[PDB]
Amino acid sequence: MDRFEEVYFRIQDLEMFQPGRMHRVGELSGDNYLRSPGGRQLRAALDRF
Amino acid sequence: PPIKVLVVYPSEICFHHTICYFTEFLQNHCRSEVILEKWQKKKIAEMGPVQWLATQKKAADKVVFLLSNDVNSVCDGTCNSQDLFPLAFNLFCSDLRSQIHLHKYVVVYFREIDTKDDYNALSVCPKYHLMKDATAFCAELL
Amino acid sequence: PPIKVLVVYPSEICFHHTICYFTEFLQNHCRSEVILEKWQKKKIAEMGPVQWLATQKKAADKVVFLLSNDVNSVCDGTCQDLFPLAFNLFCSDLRSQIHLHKYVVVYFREIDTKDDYNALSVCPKYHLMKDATAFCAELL
Amino acid sequence: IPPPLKPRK
Amino acid sequence: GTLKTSNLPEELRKVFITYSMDTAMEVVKFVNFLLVNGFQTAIDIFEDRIRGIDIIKWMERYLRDKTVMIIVAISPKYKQDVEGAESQLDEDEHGLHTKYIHRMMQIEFIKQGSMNFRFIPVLFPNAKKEHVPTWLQNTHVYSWPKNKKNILLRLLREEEFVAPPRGPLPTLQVVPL
Amino acid sequence: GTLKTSNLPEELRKVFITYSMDTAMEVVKFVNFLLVNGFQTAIDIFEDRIRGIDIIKWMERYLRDKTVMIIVAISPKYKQDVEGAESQLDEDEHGLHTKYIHRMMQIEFIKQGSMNFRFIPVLFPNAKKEHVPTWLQNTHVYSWPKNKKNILLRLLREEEFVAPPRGPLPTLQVVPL
Ligand SMILES: [Zn+2]
Ligand SMILES: [Zn+2]
Repeated sequence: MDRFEEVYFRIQDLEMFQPGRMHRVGELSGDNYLRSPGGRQLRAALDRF
Repeated sequence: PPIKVLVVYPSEICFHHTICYFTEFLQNHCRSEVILEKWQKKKIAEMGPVQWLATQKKAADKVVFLLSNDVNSVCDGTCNSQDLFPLAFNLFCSDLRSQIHLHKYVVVYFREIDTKDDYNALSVCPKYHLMKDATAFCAELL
Repeated sequence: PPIKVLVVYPSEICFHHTICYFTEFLQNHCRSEVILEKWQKKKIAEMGPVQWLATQKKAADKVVFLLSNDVNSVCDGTCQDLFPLAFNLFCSDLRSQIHLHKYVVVYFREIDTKDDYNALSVCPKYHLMKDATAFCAELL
Repeated sequence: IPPPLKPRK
Repeated sequence: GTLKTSNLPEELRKVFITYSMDTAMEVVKFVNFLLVNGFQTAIDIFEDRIRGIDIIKWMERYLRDKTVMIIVAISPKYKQDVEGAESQLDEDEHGLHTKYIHRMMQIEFIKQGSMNFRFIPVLFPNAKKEHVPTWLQNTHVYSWPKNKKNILLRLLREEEFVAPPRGPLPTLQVVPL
Repeated sequence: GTLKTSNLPEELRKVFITYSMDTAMEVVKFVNFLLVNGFQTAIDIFEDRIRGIDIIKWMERYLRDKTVMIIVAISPKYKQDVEGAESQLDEDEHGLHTKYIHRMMQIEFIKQGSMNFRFIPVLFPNAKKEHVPTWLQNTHVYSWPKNKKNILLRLLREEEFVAPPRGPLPTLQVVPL
């Protein structure tokens, strides 16, 4: 969740950077992860633990 | 004909300004190919950073060490985690004590270099202040 | 407190006689703290030669280059190494013209002017206790 | 140009 | 939350229990629990009227049926029965019948490629995981009454956690450098 | 060199061999070799009587005992049975029994903390390392008859190279400077 966007790229087998351009996933970005529905559930569980 | 160059830098260097600008300068002005840890994360994952680092170190025709951020563009330096700089420095020290392939290593800086022992050790390699030494650095690569 | 001094030399120099005499000479006459590679080998193993050498160069208050044996003591003459790396570091300092005051040259036998010594010519040269008095004055 | 994503297991 | 109706066909509600005498007291309560929760439990004590006609036929009726779920009530005496019941000083008829049922279960288990589709080991209070027959240790071992909810789920043939269908892929973005 | 006595207790000289039918001939040769070298080997074809009394009890007798060492005869058919699909098992009972023995070996291996104290895989002439079951690949894989000496050493629970007791610390001499 501090690097999860990289984790999802590893899962998708995609490079995050390339010559002169960058690849991003909007929803899975840190703040967007926090704002996501399931992201809130994960955040709550982590805070509880 | 093509030529390939490896780039090293600590995490302190801002990627968005300094590294992007330097990569584009290398690709266009210097007429060379750039190898970066950012671009080959899949290969790093397969090999592991140490093996990948050594592979690039032996494979690369030239190696560039960047010790300070750019000044041509104003940045806060942010755009806290383990990086390859200490390992790259150890491998460079191995090569230096071997006193072989010393030509490959080149030191590049824009802002004044910090007062650190590792940088002094790297200072043994040729220096190029790209604020003024763009053409000389390009010739060195070519 | 004492002042720290670093000693550099190639492997071609007789270590035992010359270096031990010079160590006692520094400790007693020069009121200095001596840094030598043989004792630092334990620390060199942890840090490694290059990084340890750079750290000592950056930390030492004075740097001493010894270029000849102490022929005054009977010896057999022979009773890679750090010296090329230290010389390259000093050359980088010279071309940067930084911390030149730290470096000193010492010789006992007549000094053969090697090609590398041309760069070392900047450092003051001292011979025996006669010039050691001035060396102590320089340190203190 | 973004590459096409695919479902993964 | 929300409530889901249980749509298990009645023929799948059949259950058969094998046990030893030390557990009989607790097994009575276990059968009470199962019958109350709608499962048709077949245990010898309640079936004695029909079982008495032909004991071996009665056992084989449940051992043949693939849809019948068998519950193995583990206990210190159970291991003794299934391993050396005939070695006892006296003949324990129930011990021998338990041993026979265990052999039939093992034979069916091997025939299926060592896949345990319908044998549910349950550790009763005075039982320890060591008493579980080795081949049964390769599946979930429930402890009664601690895990009775899980036992009911297993009998209903439902997973405690059910994943949703695979969701949509996220948005992919490109940013020039 | 010099000769010396062998001191393995007879109770630890029991060896059990599991295999697929394709290696039957080489397995018989291997059993001959082991018996001639003084190891009490248990194999189905030679113990067919006691095994015939009760097959599953016979297999369990050797799987339970920790002192018994089990030698796994690897072959293309072994991995096909133990790990392969069950549809092929509809034509072979011995395949089912080998699969059951493999399951029991896995259960023991996990039960011992994933440490292989007594399972000794062996590669037979028509075998490859790819055929070794994955969990067995984590330890030494011998080949027959190439490494029969190593196999005997392993069964004796000896080590080919043995170090002597640590000697006295060396003398240190001090010299002034
Ligand atoms: Zn920036
Ligand atoms: Zn000497």
